[PDB]
Amino acid sequence: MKIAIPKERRPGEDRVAISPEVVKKLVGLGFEVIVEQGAGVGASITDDALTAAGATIASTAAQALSQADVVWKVQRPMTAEEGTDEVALIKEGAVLMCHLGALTNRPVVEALTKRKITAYAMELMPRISRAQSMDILSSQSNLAGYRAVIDGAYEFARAFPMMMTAAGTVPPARVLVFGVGVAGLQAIATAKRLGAVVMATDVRAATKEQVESLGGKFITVDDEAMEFRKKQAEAVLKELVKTDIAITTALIPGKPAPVLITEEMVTKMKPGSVIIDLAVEAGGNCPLSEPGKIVVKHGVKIVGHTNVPSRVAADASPLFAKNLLNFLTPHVDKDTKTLVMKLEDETVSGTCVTRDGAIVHPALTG
Amino acid sequence: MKIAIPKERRPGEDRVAISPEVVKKLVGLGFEVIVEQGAGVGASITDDALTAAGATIASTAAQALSQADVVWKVQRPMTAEEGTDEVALIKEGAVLMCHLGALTNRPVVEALTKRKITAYAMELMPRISRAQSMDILSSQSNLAGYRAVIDGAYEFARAFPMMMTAAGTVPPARVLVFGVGVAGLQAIATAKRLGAVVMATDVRAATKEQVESLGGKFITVDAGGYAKEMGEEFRKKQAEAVLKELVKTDIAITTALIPGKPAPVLITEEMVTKMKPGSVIIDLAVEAGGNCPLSEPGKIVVKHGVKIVGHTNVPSRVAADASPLFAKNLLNFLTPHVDKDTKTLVMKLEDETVSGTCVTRD
Amino acid sequence: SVKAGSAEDAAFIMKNASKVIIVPGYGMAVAQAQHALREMADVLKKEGVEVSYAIHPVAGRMPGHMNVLLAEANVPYDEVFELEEINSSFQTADVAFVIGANDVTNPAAKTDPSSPIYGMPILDVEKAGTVLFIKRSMASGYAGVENELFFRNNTMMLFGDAKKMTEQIVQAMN
Ligand SMILES: NC(=O)c1ccc[n+]([C@@H]2O[C@H](COP(=O)([O-])OP(=O)(O)OC[C@H]3O[C@@H](n4cnc5c(N)ncnc54)[C@H](OP(=O)(O)O)[C@@H]3O)[C@@H](O)[C@H]2O)c1
Ligand SMILES: NC(=O)c1ccc[n+]([C@@H]2O[C@H](COP(=O)([O-])OP(=O)(O)OC[C@H]3O[C@@H](n4cnc5c(N)ncnc54)[C@H](O)[C@@H]3O)[C@@H](O)[C@H]2O)c1
Repeated sequence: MKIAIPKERRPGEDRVAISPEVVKKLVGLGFEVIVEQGAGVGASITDDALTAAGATIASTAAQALSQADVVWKVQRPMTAEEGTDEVALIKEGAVLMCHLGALTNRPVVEALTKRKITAYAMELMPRISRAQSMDILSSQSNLAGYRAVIDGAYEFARAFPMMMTAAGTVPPARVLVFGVGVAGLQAIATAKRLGAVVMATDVRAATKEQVESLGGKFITVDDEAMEFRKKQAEAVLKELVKTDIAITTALIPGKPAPVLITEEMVTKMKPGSVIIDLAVEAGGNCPLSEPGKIVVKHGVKIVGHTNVPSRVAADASPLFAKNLLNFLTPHVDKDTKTLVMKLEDETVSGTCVTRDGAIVHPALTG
Repeated sequence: MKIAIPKERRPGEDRVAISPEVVKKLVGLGFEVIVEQGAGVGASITDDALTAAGATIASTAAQALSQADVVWKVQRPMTAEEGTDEVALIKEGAVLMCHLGALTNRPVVEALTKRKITAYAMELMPRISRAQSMDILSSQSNLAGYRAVIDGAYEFARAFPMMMTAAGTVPPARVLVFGVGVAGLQAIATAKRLGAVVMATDVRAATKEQVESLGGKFITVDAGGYAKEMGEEFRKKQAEAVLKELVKTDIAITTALIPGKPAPVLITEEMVTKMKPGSVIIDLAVEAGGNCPLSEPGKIVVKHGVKIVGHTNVPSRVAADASPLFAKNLLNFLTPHVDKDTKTLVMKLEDETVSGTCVTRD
Repeated sequence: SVKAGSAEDAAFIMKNASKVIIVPGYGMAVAQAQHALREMADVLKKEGVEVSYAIHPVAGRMPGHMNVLLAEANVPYDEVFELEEINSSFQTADVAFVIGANDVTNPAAKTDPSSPIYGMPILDVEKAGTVLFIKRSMASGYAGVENELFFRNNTMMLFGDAKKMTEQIVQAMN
């Protein structure tokens, strides 16, 4: 049938739910790809290469979504209550795939329900081996972990790699990563290859091996040797005091970001240092960070860019488009141009929020 | 015999001609070191750290050079004509060392001359080898190369390293470095570290092996320490075998330069206009005309789907490391002339380290 | 019920092979054996042997995990291949040196629709002449499920640490 990709209207969002490679696969699956013009400009995907792939181009958002049976985008559509009614543009009875942020945005879920749209919130994807090719949570977080180091390098006034020169030697930059999820792992990797002396810490003990598997050095109060062991934060502080760049990636679904660096701590740090808070959009792991800006107090540049993945939209996007496609492909079929989502498929039952006028997903008080 | 280090005033300069390691070593030579308070802020060098090193701190820049027998500075002093005559503070009859930018700033050379001040332009240093440890060009341009790959990476909307993932493969950024000199080699190194696929070209022959042992692949085109023009017939032959890779390039770092002349054109519009959309060009020769016309000092320029970066005073973007290094370059130049306890600078004169460096010595 | 092997063995198996493709995994990284592997390879292709790398998309514990490590050790990009553009080469391969891998090769992905690792594409190490697993023990991998490929005709169990075990295998191969 017809599938369409619009441009991302939310401010500071250069990603796009499509890519040349994916157009061609969609076409191949019997689809009629349509994408709003200039929807991939910020991701370096031109309407030229987008058509050259098998996709038609539409003049406006309204025109692209117009009569599409399936629609893809990265961030949840904007509601009327927000200034722009994109959900209104989606055809009644259509299918929508994107990062809805459903369990945290009851309004959009409802907005969609009115129009009898069927929405699959990609972020709710089940964690199950055969779906890792469908996980947008890790594909994006991974690039953000990479980005933190790059942003950190950028704001730091010294080189990362140690350098012995004729004029003398300059020591390596020292990095400290809080939170060893995907973002933090790629962070350690990126910092180390650049040449930094990387340290890492994370409340989940199983972390030590992971960290070491990248060349890191897990921080542990091993006076002991794997009452209130709460003075673990003293081993950390010991390292944070020698740190140049500190990258904090601790995040909890549906709850505020857990403070990982007290201001009381940013004080004990050395001038010139920088803290990258990838948790800023959720309160931050560091209470001094402010959504969208680089604040400086006690001599530390506490960086807090929002939508980090978008800062790598050229790669972020095609990955994201592959996630969408891998999720969809198993349901397209003969009928030789119809898609059916077997409710038995866990991938479909845990991702679906509302279907033909009725919020279905359990967690959504209905 | 006092020697002092003021605080750099020119806009954007965060470097300082001093560091603890060097203050302790200057004290050892017999000088009392005086540093303007806050002079080390940009280079993260603290006052307390300069104190514990043995240096003395001055309340004002005015009070700093006020008795200093020898003055160390990063950039050339500001004449009254520029905003606030600094040459007016330097205790007349003293010696001033720094990146005076002699050859292209006669107005400062004459201002120091009326003050009967003796200055040494550190960029004029001979290309002789026993001078590596005195070359402010190399020490600074080395950090510039590193900073290029970084700035390049910051402006690039993709990631450098190749990564096979559950969502497909993110291909390796392809980098091309124009001018495999000191800054070029560092850029190549730093680019490779991040996981890029590096390409390099230079007119000099030796260059080709250095590129191969760093991991790069040389693009074979077709002098007392550098190169001279090649002529329009060469430039053409170049852009010919270059363009072939230039289209697949993601980041292109140009660093070519030519003694007392304008930077050689390496990437013309006809060419930028043939690069993949989203590409980035880092022009390290921009303060000397750039190797790509489109570049403009102190600003990033987007045109033809390409981002032509061109910051100014790149070395200051790495201030904290550049400082210690610049500072030591000074110490290595000066030390061979401080006579065996006599508290006096007897600049050897016959020494080519002093001859081709001193512009004014009233 | 499982055949075991030693450094000298593996050394022999691989030394007399035409095509050998490596299969790095989370194990290869826990032991930081990038270089030891990069060696066994260049002195394998020194004899004349045919060497390649089979990087499976979710190998290790993060996207690009084997990629960063191989890169640190300088393994040429053109020797590293993604699961898809290479799964067809195991059929015509003498040995599949699975250094650190496990869940990534487990055939229960194509079979036992009862498994946790069900549905996830995998490299065809079983379709290779002879398998050469490496691991400190008989524990499972991330998934926590025995890899039946573990014990069958051409599957070896060179128990031990990947860096040491690869370091020795290099040694007895001069
Ligand atoms: N790629 C990602 O980002 C990601 C993320 C989350 C989960 N996963 C999952 O993790 C798996 C990764 O594939 P894999 O092949 O690497 O599987 P594993 O992770 O299942 O395999 C681990 C292998 O390493 C061994 N090992 C541990 N320490 C070792 C050492 N020092 N020396 C030698 N071997 C050692 C283990 O057994 P011994 O202890 O007996 O040595 C085992 O053979 C997939 O199942 C995937 O679902 C991947
Ligand atoms: N005293 C010392 O020890 C000393 C001091 C400075 C430089 N050097 C030596 O001089 C060489 C270079 O120094 P540099 O980096 O400061 O020089 P530089 O910064 O002036 O040169 C940059 C690069 O531009 C290249 N270039 C110029 N025009 C070109 C064109 N049309 N096409 C391609 N490449 C072009 C040059 O050959 C050079 O490699 C190095 O080999 C270095 O060692 C030695």
